[PDB]
Amino acid sequence: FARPCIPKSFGYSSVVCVCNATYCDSFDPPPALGTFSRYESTRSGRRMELSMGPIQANHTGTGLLLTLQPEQKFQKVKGFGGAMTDAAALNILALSPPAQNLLLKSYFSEEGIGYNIIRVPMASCDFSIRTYTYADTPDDFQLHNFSLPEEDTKLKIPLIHRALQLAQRPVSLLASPWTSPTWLKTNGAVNGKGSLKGQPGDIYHQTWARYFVKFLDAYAEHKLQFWAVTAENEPSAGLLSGYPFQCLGFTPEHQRDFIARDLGPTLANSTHHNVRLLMLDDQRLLLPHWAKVVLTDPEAAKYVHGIAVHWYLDFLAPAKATLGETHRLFPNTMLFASEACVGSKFWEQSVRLGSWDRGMQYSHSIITNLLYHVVGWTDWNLALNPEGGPNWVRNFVDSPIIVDITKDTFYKQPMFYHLGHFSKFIPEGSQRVGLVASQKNDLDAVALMHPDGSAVVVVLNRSSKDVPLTIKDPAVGFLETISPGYSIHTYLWHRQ
Ligand SMILES: *[C@@H]1O[C@H](CO)[C@@H](O[C@@H]2O[C@H](CO)[C@@H](O[C@@H]3O[C@H](CO)[C@@H](O)[C@H](O)[C@@H]3O)[C@H](O)[C@H]2NC(C)=O)[C@H](O[C@@H]2O[C@@H](C)[C@@H](O)[C@@H](O)[C@@H]2O)[C@H]1NC(C)=O
Ligand SMILES: CCCCCCCC/N=C1/SC[C@@H]2[C@@H](O)[C@H](O)[C@@H](O)[C@H](O)N12
Ligand SMILES: [K+]
Repeated sequence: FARPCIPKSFGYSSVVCVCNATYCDSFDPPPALGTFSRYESTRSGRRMELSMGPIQANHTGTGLLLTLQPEQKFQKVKGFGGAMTDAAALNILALSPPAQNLLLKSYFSEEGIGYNIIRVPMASCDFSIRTYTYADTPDDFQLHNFSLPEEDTKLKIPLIHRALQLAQRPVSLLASPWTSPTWLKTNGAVNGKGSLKGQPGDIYHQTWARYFVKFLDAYAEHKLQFWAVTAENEPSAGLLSGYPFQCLGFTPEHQRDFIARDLGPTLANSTHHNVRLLMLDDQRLLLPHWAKVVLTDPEAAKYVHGIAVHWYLDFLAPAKATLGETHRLFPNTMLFASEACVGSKFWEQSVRLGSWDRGMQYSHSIITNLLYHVVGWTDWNLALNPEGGPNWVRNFVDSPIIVDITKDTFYKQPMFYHLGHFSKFIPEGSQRVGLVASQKNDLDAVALMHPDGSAVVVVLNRSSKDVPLTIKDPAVGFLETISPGYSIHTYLWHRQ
């Protein structure tokens, strides 16, 4: 059953949708040839609302025309999701159980927005309320005392199981570490400037690499398998003197030799050889330099399935020079966006309930990434409190869902819908295809083909001006529509 959004304003540019123990917005059950479906969200308050129109055989005029080039084939989509941090888990479980179910449904269900990716930190990050690794007992090179604590066994793992039961789509898990045990590090601390002791290939590096296998073991004992792991979350962090929360620094040469000598072989000789390894997990300005240092060494290249990027310094990194150039040089190594949130700059408010601007940053990043070959996009924390935490160093940020414990209430923000416009309608295996514009325009738009050959187009209007437009699909026809200011649309049609 479709239930509209209950809107509530907090004085920002748009509303949130209010959900509680007994009510949350949702969709009806799921067109017909020669018609299209349109989903629309607007700053004014529409939330993924469904309409239909006809596909017309002819068209005339000089308005903006967008033309699919379905024979121009690019990358296949892996998918979309968010991260189950310690904070996300504590926030979700702070709700009554029926409200928890509706929050999980909103993300993971086909009646929600159909996430198919969850990122899971290996032990503690800044979005944790205590500092721990899985092997804190000093000098345990054999990892006999490797253990998952309750943050995993009572919080994260049972929530991930419930997300899997809700999903119809297969859901892929991605793991990333922030720090190693402090006794493997040069500075003997979870934060600050410091890297693994010694050099790739030695006892410290072989132990760190075994720690990934032990992690995959412990999770598999709890019946969870991984699609992929990253070699390190933001390895450049640990090069930065005073870095305030968990990290572990690698130069690109250091990452190359660690993956070639320790991490690659250790994974390939385990029962977990099918888990993919992703490198970088860092700002895209490190591209294409890091891809060059690592992937021109055939011993590291043979283990690296892809490159993960974070969005935070995007303003210093035009997409063509980083993503584009990387795909040109290394087209067989997939690009994947592994982490993004807004609110993290020192001078921004962490949480702005109902910010349409923040919603637009999500979809503009997602469309730009798809336009430059990226196969998937993962948000950061799945839910936060109204402060943007908790977070042991107060590195508060915003989230698509904000949980208010004392009201047994949660708020879906514009970000939630800007993401849904893609995750709901672009299943795994969808393939990005060509789309060209007849004149300069202010729209961001991308076109993909579903596995069954039907079409999906996302149109984001970041300007205040209504742009009437047409979408041309060769040998099915023409969709006449309009892209209102501050809107996002998703169009779907069978080519059948
Ligand atoms: C969880 O959230 C849901 C949906 O928002 C709450 O349900 C609803 O409560 C509204 C206000 O309390 C209801 O509204 C009114 O009706 C009359 C006219 O018929 C108006 O004059 C009036 O000003 C309101 O608009 C609304 O009908 C109802 N919405 C739906 C679709 O169910 C729910 O609230 C709780 O249960 C309901 C049935 C009432 O008894 C409420 O008092 C009560 O808060 C929310 N649950 C909680 C704990 O807040
Ligand atoms: C010194 C350069 C500072 C620019 C911002 C650094 C990039 C990270 N910003 C944020 S904002 C919030 C997230 C962190 O919570 C996450 O742990 C990190 O992976 C990531 O650092 N992050
Ligand atoms: K902030």
